[PDB]
Amino acid sequence: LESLLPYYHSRTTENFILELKEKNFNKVLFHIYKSENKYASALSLILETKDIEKEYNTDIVSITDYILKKCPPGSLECGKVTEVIETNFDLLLSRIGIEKCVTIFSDFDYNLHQEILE
Amino acid sequence: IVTEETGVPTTSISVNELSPTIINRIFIIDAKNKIISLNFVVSSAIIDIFSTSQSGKNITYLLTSEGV
Repeated sequence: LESLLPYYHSRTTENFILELKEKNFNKVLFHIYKSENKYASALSLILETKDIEKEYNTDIVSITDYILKKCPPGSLECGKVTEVIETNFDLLLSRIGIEKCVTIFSDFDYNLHQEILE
Repeated sequence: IVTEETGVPTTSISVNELSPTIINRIFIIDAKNKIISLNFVVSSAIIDIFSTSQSGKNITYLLTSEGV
């Protein structure tokens, strides 16, 4: 199904997304989300996908860095990124760990370190 | 041994174009004790290997595309 995407430029509606969500391909969704640079929902897919396969087990810390490699100057749509990070802080530490999480949050936002007292 | 990898593809990185083939990396594995002898880079490629010497010591020879 991946090869059809460049030829499928005549149709990129949300209806195609519904079928992939139903069958949970977990790869075409990430590939599509990289195109329009939404980066929000795909970020959920970074931890939503319980399985690993090839999309995971590689660059696990670096995938988070790459998705966080966005909006250098200012907020620029990353406010929802901060809010979804805040709302899912607890299970994030379960996957990545502890020592890497503080290093990742150090260069991004000190206030994100505030959400530790709960 | 001689090793050819030509980069590595993954979802996180983006392949800009047809990346030039990284030149062969050469390893010399050792028996008995576990150690790596040498690891350097060559110019273009390898055609054939001779690897002979009459003396007590032994020497090896490689021939690349342009010829070294």
